[PDB]
Amino acid sequence: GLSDWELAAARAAIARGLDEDLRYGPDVTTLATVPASATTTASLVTREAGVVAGLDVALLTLNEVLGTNGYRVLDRVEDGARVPPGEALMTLEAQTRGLLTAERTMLNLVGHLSGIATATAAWVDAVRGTKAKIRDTRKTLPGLRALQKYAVRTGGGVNHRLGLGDAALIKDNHVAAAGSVVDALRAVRNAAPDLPCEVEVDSLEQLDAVLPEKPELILLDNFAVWQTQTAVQRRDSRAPTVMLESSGGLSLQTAATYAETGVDYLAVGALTHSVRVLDIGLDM
Amino acid sequence: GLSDWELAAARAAIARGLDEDLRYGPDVTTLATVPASATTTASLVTREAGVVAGLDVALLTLNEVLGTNGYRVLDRVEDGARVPPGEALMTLEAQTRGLLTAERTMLNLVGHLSGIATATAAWVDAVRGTKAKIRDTRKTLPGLRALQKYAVRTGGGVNHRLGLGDAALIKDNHVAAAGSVVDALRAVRNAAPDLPCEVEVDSLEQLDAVLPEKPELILLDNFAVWQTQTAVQRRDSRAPTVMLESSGGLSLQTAATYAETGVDYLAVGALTHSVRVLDIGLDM
Ligand SMILES: O=C(O)c1cccnc1C(=O)O
Ligand SMILES: O=C(O)c1cccnc1C(=O)O
Repeated sequence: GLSDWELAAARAAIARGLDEDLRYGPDVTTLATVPASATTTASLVTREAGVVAGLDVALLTLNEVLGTNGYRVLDRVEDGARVPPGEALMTLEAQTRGLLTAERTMLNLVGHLSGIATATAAWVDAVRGTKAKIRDTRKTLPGLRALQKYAVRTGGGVNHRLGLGDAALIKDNHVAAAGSVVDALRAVRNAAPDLPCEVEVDSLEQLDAVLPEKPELILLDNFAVWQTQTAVQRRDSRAPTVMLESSGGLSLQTAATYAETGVDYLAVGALTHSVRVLDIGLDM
Repeated sequence: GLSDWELAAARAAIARGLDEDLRYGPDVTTLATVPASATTTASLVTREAGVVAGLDVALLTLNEVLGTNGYRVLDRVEDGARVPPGEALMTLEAQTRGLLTAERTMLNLVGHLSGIATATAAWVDAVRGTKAKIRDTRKTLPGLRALQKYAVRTGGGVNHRLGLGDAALIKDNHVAAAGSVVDALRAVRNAAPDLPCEVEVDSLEQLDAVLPEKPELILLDNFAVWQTQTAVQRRDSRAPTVMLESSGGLSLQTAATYAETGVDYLAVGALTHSVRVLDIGLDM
């Protein structure tokens, strides 16, 4: 479910969402059309198929708008559930005004997160029968990292680092600064020897240069499938304990091809940047 | 450029972005590889074509990380510029450590906002030769509405309402609550007779019923092209002053056909939910 940190990230997001909606005044239109005493049974229903994620975030939105004792959940599906088109994700009974005010914020969050989990489950199916795991990146939206990371996990992927001090990842700009891949690698080993280290290589030459150093992980940056295969062959013979992760020109159509080379992971930025919403509506 | 509200939204976003990155500890890898005294000229360069938006947000991230006197902008492109693949959006000279730490948050913001401006510009080209304007919706991400709304405007779109009290919009759930389309419309007229009112109809029957009431705008919910043409013909004959807006089963491939019917606007939720990042890198 949501973690302590994820829950707090969630409340903060629902709080910013509601404030964007209410900043210009109250919900004049629902105030004018529905009485305070109104109550309904409404359903979060999908207009399309996908994997559901972020259903608790819906409940948190209601808590914020209606208060915990302001609604009742008659039925609900579990996050991670693969779902067909007119499926009712959650049925609840609540004061109508509260629902109509919470609606857009609530729908926007779960449609976004379900979008993420739906995509990641696609990648996960793509590399099935391979040892490869799908991983995310730090290409997340400011303020939503904890929720986006949660959604990929829900769709079956595995999280990469959550931030900069979380783990080390020597990139092209460090190698440049350090003047060398090995230089950079050594430098970070000396500075934070307790920290996981990933080194990013963009060529087979660099790959040969760092394999002996035995870093935890090497990220193959934009390798062609034939280069990824060579990379795997070199690693298997020289440093069996080093893990390989592809990142770069990955597409869902090519994902199995790369996976088949034997790499350990596929790092997919699109899982978090470039997400397509799962279309969900609130039906009363 | 950015307004006071967009500026504050931007600062709030960059602040959330950086905290996500630094929450676990400092940037160990750049601290270990690049000296405090280091300085470079770096460029924000696109890996693909599109429309640029959010460059100011890049400068704001540096202000936050390097301080105003921590960097120098040698060159920059203007927001709204149509840009080719290897184009340099902005070239600057700054302390290297500051750049590497600001990088991901900076790239994530401008890449997102450029993806939005890029897409809205495609719709705008699509309905070119028509009087139709591309508008957005409230289907925005929590905490990013002001920026996303700014971006569609940059791409050539026009913003719809910013929140719930901004303007009235009678939706299906209000119609259900009010029992009738006409009931609902009347109710809001009585309650906020000064505020802008848009009424959403999902049938020509409903359309016929509200046309006489003369609302400011009528949102045609999921009308087929032929129904949109009829709607425009009836509006032109019965209530010339009523403005029509298509929202629903709109696709970039169908955009011009709908625009040609004569509607005044096309409300596109995809512009802000479902956005694909404009790929941009920081080259040193
Ligand atoms: O920083 C990361 O963890 C990361 C890991 C794999 C691929 N990309 C990234 C990135 O955001 O640049
Ligand atoms: O509420 C709005 O502003 C709105 C306006 C046009 C289309 N959709 C919406 C929506 O978010 O439901």
